[PDB]
Amino acid sequence: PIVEAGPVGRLLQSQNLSVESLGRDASGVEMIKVDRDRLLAVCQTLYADGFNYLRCQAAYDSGPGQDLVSTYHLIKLSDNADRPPEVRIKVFVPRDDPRVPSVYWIWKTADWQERESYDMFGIVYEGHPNLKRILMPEDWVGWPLRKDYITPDFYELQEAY
Amino acid sequence: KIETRTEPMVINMGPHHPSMHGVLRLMVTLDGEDVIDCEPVIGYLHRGMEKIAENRTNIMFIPYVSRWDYAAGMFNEAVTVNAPEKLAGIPVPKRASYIRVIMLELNRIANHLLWLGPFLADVGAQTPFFYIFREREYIYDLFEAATGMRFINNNYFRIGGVAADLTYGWVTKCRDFCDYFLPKVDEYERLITNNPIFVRRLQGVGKISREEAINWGLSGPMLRASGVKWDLRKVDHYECYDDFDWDVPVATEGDCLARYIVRIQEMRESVKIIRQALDGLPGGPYENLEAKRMLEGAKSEWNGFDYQYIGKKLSPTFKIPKGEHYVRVESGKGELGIYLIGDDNVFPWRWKIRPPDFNNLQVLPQLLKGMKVADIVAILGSIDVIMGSVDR
Amino acid sequence: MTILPGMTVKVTNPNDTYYQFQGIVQRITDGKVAVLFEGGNWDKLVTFQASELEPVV
Amino acid sequence: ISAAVQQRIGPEYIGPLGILAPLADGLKLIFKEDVLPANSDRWLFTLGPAVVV
Amino acid sequence: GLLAGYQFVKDLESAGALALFVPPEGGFEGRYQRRLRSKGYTTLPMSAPGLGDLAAYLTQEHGIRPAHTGKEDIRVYFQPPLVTYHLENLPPNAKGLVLWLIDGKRLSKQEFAYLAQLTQTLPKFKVVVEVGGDRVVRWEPLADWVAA
Amino acid sequence: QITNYAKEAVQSAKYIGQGLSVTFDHMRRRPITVQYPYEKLIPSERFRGRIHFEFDKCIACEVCVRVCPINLPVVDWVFNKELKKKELKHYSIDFGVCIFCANCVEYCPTNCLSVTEEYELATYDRHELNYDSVAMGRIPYKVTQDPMVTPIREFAYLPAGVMSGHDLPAGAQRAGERPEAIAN
Amino acid sequence: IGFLVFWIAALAECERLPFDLPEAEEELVAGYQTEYAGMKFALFYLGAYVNLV
Amino acid sequence: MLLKSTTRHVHIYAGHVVDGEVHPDTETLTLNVDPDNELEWNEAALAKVEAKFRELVANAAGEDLTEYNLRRIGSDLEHFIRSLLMQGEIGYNLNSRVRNYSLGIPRVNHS
Amino acid sequence: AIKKGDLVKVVAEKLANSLEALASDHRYPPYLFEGRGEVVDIRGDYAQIKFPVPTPTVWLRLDQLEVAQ
Amino acid sequence: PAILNPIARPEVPQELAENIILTSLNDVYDWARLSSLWPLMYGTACCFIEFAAMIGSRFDFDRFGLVPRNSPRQADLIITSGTITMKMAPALVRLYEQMPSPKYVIAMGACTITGGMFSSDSYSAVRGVDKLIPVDVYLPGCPPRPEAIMDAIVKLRKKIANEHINERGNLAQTHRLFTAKHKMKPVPPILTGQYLNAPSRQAPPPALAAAM
Ligand code: SF4
Ligand code: SF4
Ligand code: SF4
Repeated sequence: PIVEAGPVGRLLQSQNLSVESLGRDASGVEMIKVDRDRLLAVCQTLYADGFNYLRCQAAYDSGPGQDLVSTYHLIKLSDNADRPPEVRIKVFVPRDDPRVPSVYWIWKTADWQERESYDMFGIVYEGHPNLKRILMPEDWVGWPLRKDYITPDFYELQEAY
Repeated sequence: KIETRTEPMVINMGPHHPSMHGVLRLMVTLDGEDVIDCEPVIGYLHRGMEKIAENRTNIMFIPYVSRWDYAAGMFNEAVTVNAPEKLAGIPVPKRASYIRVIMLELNRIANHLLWLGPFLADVGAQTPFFYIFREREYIYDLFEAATGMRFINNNYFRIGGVAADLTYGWVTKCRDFCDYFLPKVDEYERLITNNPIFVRRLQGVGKISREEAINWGLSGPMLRASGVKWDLRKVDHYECYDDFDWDVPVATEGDCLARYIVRIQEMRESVKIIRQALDGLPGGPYENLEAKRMLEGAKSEWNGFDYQYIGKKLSPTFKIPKGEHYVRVESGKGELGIYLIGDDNVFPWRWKIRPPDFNNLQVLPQLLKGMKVADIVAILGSIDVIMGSVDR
Repeated sequence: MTILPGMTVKVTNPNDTYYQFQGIVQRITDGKVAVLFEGGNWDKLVTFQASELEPVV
Repeated sequence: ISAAVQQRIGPEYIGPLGILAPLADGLKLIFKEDVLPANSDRWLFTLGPAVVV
Repeated sequence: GLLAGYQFVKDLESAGALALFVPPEGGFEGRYQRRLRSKGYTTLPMSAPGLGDLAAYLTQEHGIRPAHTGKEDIRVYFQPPLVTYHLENLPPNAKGLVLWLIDGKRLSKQEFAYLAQLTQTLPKFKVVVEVGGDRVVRWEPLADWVAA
Repeated sequence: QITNYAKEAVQSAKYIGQGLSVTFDHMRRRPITVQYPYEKLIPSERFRGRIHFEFDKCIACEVCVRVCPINLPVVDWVFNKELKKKELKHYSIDFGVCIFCANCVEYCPTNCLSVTEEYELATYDRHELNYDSVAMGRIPYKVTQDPMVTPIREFAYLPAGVMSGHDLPAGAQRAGERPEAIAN
Repeated sequence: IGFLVFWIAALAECERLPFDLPEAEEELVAGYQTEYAGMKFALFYLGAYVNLV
Repeated sequence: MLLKSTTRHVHIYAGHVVDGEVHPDTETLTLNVDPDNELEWNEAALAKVEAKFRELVANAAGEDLTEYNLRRIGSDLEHFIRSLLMQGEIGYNLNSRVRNYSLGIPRVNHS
Repeated sequence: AIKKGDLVKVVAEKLANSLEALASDHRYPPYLFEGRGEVVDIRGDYAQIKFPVPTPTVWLRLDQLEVAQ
Repeated sequence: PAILNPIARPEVPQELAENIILTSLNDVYDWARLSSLWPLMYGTACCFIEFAAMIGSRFDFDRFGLVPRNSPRQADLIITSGTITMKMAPALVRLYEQMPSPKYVIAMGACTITGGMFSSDSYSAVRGVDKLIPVDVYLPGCPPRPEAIMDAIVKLRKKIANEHINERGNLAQTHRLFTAKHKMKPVPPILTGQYLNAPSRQAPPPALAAAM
């Protein structure tokens, strides 16, 4: 329509999982927009394609009040490589019901990394084992790293007086 | 009080943890001697570096970065200046890249010496724990000469290059150290490969396969210790590392002995890359280069875009351009990535530190399965964690 | 010769870490002269004892 | 001796060359306010080190 | 010697502005401000580099600007004068106060001269400055020390 | 066996005996240490000890505030519209909040801020670290002008070959700064 | 041989080399000398040097 | 379990105290203000903190008994104790061994 | 209405219903309502407010913000 | 009132009587505690490696009598060599309460003095260690040199010698104990000791594996 697809968009097109192919990166990798109902269908095909390395499962806030994003960068790891093919899958999710299906069963790399996405951002991962807070106290209530997080007036977080 | 029951006993390793790799807390549960589960409680050093970064410009944030992997130091400053300089397309000169290879390889040695000292005392002999401090204190003064403080908070890396050139008696002082240190690397190998009480603590203890290392997601000398041969200085042609000849150390065993030997052999290739970079340095010694700029100061082959430490002295109000980005630097303990996306303002929109210490630590429950109580410290000491890179 | 607070001197004694470094002096206390060296990136002033410094005109 | 095998000095600055360093390490323990743990035994805790030594 | 009496307190009653010379390893100065504190004198141990102009900090109120760190505005905390507000708090049964300026190696020679004459004009107030080092704890008046 | 057990002890107790020969030969070496308060090690030429300030050179630019990682130094200035030039009335950097990154001495137009050599700043009170403009404008404690401290040099300042600061009677840095100004 | 049997068995009851009271293997927190402070620890501290002598 | 919220001055434990040993409870919340004597208290101002302690425990008795929620009570208590210093009610203790002035230095009003 | 660089305060009725209440705690801290937060970098409907407390800045809507004169 | 954050008047006369014999038995009480004080081998953040470099051969730890005792009971001094977040702030007060009462914390680095570079905008960092524990000496740096902390030991050693023996009673905490009843629901402990054999790691659940 507007922007063309790449080698991973054409591969997912041939497997009848039509993805919204975003543009290239600033480093030159592919960005692919996948809805939160077609993620494990896309990830099961790319793991069988050869993308055996999930590198940097990052959660990203696309703006205050806009949809939260769970970016899935991933690369074709081999025994030797000369800039091997990589792709970043971007899964947009609303602030109301931030639920993305967990890809722990595809790559076990998303054990802490999807917890850190749930620790900082509010993104609940369905089908995640041990979905708790890692970096923060587990009894905390807020979601930091959002643009909207109002930090409490804790005595330890105040000035040094 | 303290009764004596028959169910498996859970011992809390505690956030106190008198060890040099930060503040970790493990709730490892025991079955007499074998462990059956272990949960790592992290985040005791979560200071919030991804939230600070959204309110810092790049020259404000460069002091912040060398505190995640505070064993390494300038490996964190490597990725941080690389993320707007590979997004704005700002050219780094060849001399500034060659000092970056010099600084990162001395950091990888100092990262490995900080891992080795605790690990040798964890696995047995603690008399080398006091002699690897002295080996690191020589690298401390090569960083104190060129950059500022000691080993971290050394604001050397910049967006257009590096902060300043080397001092006068500097290149002749690695060649006093890096030619003295390289005899002592093989002393560390014959400490563990010989005396085969240590090989019965490290063979098969924390063995992770090649197929499960890529799935769990590892990097550096823990991935490569399973025979994977994936090094991002070789895989990505990372800033004049392709101008040198050096072999990526692997081991096809997966155990802690394989993880030990790859790290000591990564010290040996680090001095190999150092000596190829001191002789391949464009201006060579700085006083040799500064003298050529005094005899031919108008327009020489020197005083060019290369043969200098910075491309352009960038303003504090340097706006990051718009666009997503993911930058890898092969740290001393794996891949340190950051996921930079910026808008037109001087603050990044999102700065996701992908640590090497993070993804290597999530297998420590799995590696502690069937191992004994005395082997728990030998596993955790060999993953080479730094709590602070884990937690940020 | 005496030293004026604001001229450029260079150090002269060899038993010192700053052998022939030079720069504009600053804050001459009645025994001590602090010389700003302008070295590379971070400008650093170290003091002396109103001697072992030769001015460069 | 443990400092000599590590090429550090050992205790200087107390006594001539550490001669009083066994004494101050033993005298600070007599001066410290030895308080029992909260939920513990009392008679078995005090005779703990006595039966050892 | 070891069994030092209270001769350090008598020199501070006489000179008023002492200049200690302590061993750099530390720990042997403070036995002489226990003899001073057993004789009624309260002690206020300051750090000599942290003081700015001594007239504006000690006998005058000073506007101490805290670290706003970009989040606050430029606050000005007017602290009360140090050697004055501390004299109005010790009881009249106790004697004066002694400024125990540690790290006095980095004060100007015109700052010991202000600290010398300040003990004259202020009743029941003395100073002890830990300028320099020596293998044995020895003292001398600050009027002697500004001469050499 | 009864002969195999008493001869399984000699194969180790000899190896222990040539382990004690190594550790006793570690005591042959001179203790390569730094006795601190009597041998203070000399800081480098780029060591960032603490900041020095020149009140007659600070023309209220607030570049130090904008490049500091935490916007630390408190520049207090009025505009002074009679002169139409902002003359500052107070300047202070609160050490203890300072990381010594020295961004302020680097992006300084007037060379007013400058790092000193002294690391020996340590107080009993936190608010005694809030250095004034006239407390930062003092004399750095130079290590070599102490008649109690024998200052030993640092590595990458010793001459070429030596890796210690105690057997150093004289010398300089490892290479000359302008030898090739008269030579080449 | 009997000097060597005495020497390894004596140092395994007084010294610091074959002793898990330093919990570097983290099998405990600090062993049985954990909650002992002050004058009771001085019996555990200095009484292990009476046992060495 | 001993849910606790221990800042410098406000130690709030979830339980009752029998002579140093704390037994974790579910109904009670013990509190000893200023364990290390940094402030010179009096009976007029200790009642003001103890009335504030009753005020926050009764207000926050709809939340969950976690260490986050005890840390919010001890935060508001330590914010209240500091307002009793800026009112000049209590003062710093000079008989304490340390004079670090954690709740701000003494300062005069409006120069 | 609200410029960049003016002291604002947050209205608590318009804040504790929207998407901005999901991120934070519901018991809002008292610095949010005393008017001392300085607005920086208005981006469309949302404004980033730098309160005088030393914690991270908050992006809030321009409906949830009231100017504190 | 008239002066904010005031200093209360010491109304006691502070009659610290001392003859020649008690002062000689007080110099031994202070010298034995300054010349052999034992630091807890503690540290969280980067600043512990500037403290662990002082254990090494170049800068000697056991030269001032410092023996690193990795237990809070056998140690007295505690050099806070690391940033204190919201976690580890209850852990640090626990290691400080588990100490014989001549304690002498020294702060270390900028992030225990005022929480230095995380003092601006960081949602879980204690801004200064003396929001939790009473400290004796401060130490600016990020990190300090190992020489710089040995000056803070020297500043600490000068502070032990000022301590009179008759002021041992003021080293104990006072219990102004108040109690109140609440109606907060007790939560089950979220951190239970099972990680691998939790009932969510063995197999992916249904209504998830259909899309796989
Ligand atoms: S940055 Fe330098 S020139 Fe600018 S106001 Fe500050 S001190 Fe003055
Ligand atoms: S010392 Fe560093 S952090 Fe502190 S004000 Fe100066 S530049 Fe900023
Ligand atoms: S001030 Fe620096 S070195 Fe010290 S704890 Fe903080 S980050 Fe680490």
